[PDB]
Amino acid sequence: VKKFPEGFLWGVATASYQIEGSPLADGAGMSIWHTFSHTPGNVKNGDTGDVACDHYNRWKEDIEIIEKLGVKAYRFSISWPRILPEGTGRVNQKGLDFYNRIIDTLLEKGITPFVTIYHWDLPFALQLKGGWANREIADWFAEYSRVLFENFGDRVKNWITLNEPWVVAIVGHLYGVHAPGMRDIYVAFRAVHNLLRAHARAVKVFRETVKDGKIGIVFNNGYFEPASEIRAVRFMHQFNNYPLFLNPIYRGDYPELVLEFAREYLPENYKDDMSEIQEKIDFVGLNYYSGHLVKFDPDAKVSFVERDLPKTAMGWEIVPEGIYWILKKVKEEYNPPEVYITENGAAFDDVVSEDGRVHDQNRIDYLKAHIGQAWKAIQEGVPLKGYFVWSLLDNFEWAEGYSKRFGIVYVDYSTQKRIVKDSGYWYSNVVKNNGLE
Ligand SMILES: OC[C@@H]1[C@@H](O)[C@H](O)[C@@H](O)c2nnnn21
Repeated sequence: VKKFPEGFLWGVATASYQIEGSPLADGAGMSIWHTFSHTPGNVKNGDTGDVACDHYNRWKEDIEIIEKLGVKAYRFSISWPRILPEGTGRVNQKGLDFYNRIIDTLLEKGITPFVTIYHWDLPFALQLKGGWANREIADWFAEYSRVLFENFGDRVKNWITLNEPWVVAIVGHLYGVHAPGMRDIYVAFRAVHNLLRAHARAVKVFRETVKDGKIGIVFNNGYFEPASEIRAVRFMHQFNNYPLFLNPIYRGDYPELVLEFAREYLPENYKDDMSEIQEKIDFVGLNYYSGHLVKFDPDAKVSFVERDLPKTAMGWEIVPEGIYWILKKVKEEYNPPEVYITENGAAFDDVVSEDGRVHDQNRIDYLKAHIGQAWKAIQEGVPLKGYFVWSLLDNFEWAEGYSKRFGIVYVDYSTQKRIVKDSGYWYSNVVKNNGLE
């Protein structure tokens, strides 16, 4: 058997734009994901978050599912433009009311809320003012965070400033694959820097407003292996993984190989901001899904090498040992006081069998192998306090639309019916047992 520590927090995770629908209901302003997905060509099949899982209406049923599964924590995000429709200034009470009901319901049911302040649905109004490219976003984000803290901090005691700032910056502003859909490397590195500044101002406000809670930040991470006999791997870790942000937070500068590649793209006097960026955080959240084989390639000087390994429906190679590696590595590099795995999961081509069930043994195998590796890191002294499955529900998978199903609960979009998958049942047992067997 593999038993986890007493009080270990087993959770599931979602994000507002991916599940809620009703993006313009009750006075909400448009987000950049609304306008991006409504632009032809940006999302597969022309899919948008207009309806999604209809969680905006079905939230109580969904939380009742979390409760019934015995899951102990729910990580969800708040839509900024539901709360401040123009990004700054006016606060929308109906937007606050929506999350107030979710929070109170979770608490009544003994489920711990983990709130992600920003999971990519920037107010459109702020994008018109340059969004993450504008230094003033540190102020806008601080003001938004303060509203959340003032309204919810009496009840929510666990906060995440940003989901995956690497993705927000690079995928949104260099690759142009995510909102706001830009391709400018100078803008992308300014977004990196402002994401750190905004995160730090929000932590600063947190210390002044919620003297009894904890706050951290969440990073995407992959397990990069060299295609042979190495520095391309060092570069990928430093750039794509937690070091891009934790080196500033803990050490007051970007990682060495990031500075090699990208110095010319950062603001000239970026070091001036580093003392403020070191604002103390309470925990680090690591997301982890996939591994990659990496070679130097003269034509970021880096390319991936395809491996004959099992893959998910995303085409992502399944490499469970990567979750152990990333957990050991974060301890070794920055020794954060607490770590959470804030996302782990997989997309597979789920179908409802004639028996009414969704037999996703593939997802069970995936989760089991990763949970086992996380257990290993704990035995070796990593202060892992919780693990969150992405996702509770099949949902809007960004530029892939509804074509990729990550839920432990199946959503039939024609009816909005939820069907707990075999993986959901399996996970509920893991949680009940506080581990594997
Ligand atoms: O792509 C699947 C999921 C997304 O749905 C989440 O929104 C995002 O936080 C993430 N990071 N890595 N994998 N994911």
